[PDB]
Amino acid sequence: CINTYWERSGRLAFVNSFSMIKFICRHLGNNAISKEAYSMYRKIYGELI
Amino acid sequence: CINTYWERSGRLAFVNSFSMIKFICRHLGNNAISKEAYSMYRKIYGELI
Repeated sequence: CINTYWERSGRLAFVNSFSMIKFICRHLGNNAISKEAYSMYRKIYGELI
Repeated sequence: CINTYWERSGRLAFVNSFSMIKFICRHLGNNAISKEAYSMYRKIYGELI
């Protein structure tokens, strides 16, 4: 889901709820997801901290 | 490990221990490790000195 929504359109997904954000930060981090989107996902949690 | 972590993300590994920094600076200065990530270790050692 995230990979396609990021490649086709210049946006990141699942910004709707906090639990999905915490998990996508946590369990994800494999090569499978693009790092360009992934650092943008991490920065949200960093700002919350 | 260092080549994979630098290419997976624009960050360098083994930054924790000074011994590992001295090893990455001493050996591994040939083409085996990526040039850009090695320049960081050179800059760290140079700043220390």
